[PDB]
Amino acid sequence: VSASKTAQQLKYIKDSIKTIPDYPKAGILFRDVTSLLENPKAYSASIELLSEHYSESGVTKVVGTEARGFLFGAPVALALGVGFVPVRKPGKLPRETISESYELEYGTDTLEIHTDSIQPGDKVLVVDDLLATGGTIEATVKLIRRLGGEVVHAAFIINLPELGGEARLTQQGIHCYSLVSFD
Amino acid sequence: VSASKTAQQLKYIKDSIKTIPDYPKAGILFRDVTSLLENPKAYSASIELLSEHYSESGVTKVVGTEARGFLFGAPVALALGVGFVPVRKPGKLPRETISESYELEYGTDTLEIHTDSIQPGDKVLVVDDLLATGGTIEATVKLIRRLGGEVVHAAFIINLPELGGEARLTQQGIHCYSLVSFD
Ligand code: NA
Ligand code: NA
Repeated sequence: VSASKTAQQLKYIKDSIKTIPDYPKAGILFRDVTSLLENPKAYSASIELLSEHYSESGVTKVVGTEARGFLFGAPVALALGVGFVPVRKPGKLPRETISESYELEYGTDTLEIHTDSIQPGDKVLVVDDLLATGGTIEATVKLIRRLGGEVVHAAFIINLPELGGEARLTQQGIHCYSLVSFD
Repeated sequence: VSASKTAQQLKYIKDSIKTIPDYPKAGILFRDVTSLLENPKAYSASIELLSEHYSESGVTKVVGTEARGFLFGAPVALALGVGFVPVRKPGKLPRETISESYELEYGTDTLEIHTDSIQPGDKVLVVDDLLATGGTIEATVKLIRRLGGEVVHAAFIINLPELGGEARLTQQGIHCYSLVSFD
């Protein structure tokens, strides 16, 4: 596709995301991916661009974190013809799990994954809506690699590179692909 | 499709869901839809059967509740070519919302929806993974109807009719379609 037509599609996706001022607090801008979800053309385009980007990568599994990550991961898995494996806050997955901690602003939290859902060999794509500090993604990577899965790719709708996520993931050997970014 | 072949596909979907004994507590059986998600054939079939069921219904919007509902709702929206509108626990949606309470075992909780995402005219399908007591779905319906959307359909992967969900939704004029059910 011509750079003209690719730019028009990427712009249509970016213009579909709303910017909310002073949310969650004063002096913070919040990029709301829900306006993208309600526009079938923008939502379907975002899934196409993500899935196509990895169509030759030999991905065997897609992992997305709860909750907004499920919105992009699971359609990407469907588009690639591969299973989808959720990573969840603790006590939600019923079968045997492993766990990893991560930092929040005011405390720590954990993510879990089903131990039976990743096995040695698997080539795992991580998908999430937004890359900010990268802490949940760094935890997820650890989870996947502990179960013997290989992960070198993470994909997002939005990157906020100033929050350091992309730079942190790079340190773990993760290449990040984001449809759009903001300052 | 022949009743033979339809039964084989529906069986393949049902056999993909695992039954976990004594979860979340003793003497309760938990039906785990994550084993279905990791099987691309079963996951893709479940989306096809849900989307096809409504292909003539004039649906203009799909609503799913956080979090496992996003797993089925959002691919159904994509398959139908319509927007997806999340219903979330409180303080997660950034734009103007309305709210509805529902009962849990030990307390009350609320769900929210973006007021701008449903407008008069809209014909709304609700999708969720599992129909149990139906309290979250009954709240969601109220939300949609308050914004002027019409909702007469809710779709699920799993129905547990003994917990009363299906019977409660019926009282609100909701027809429920579930791929599988358990006792
Ligand atoms: Na494993
Ligand atoms: Na409205």
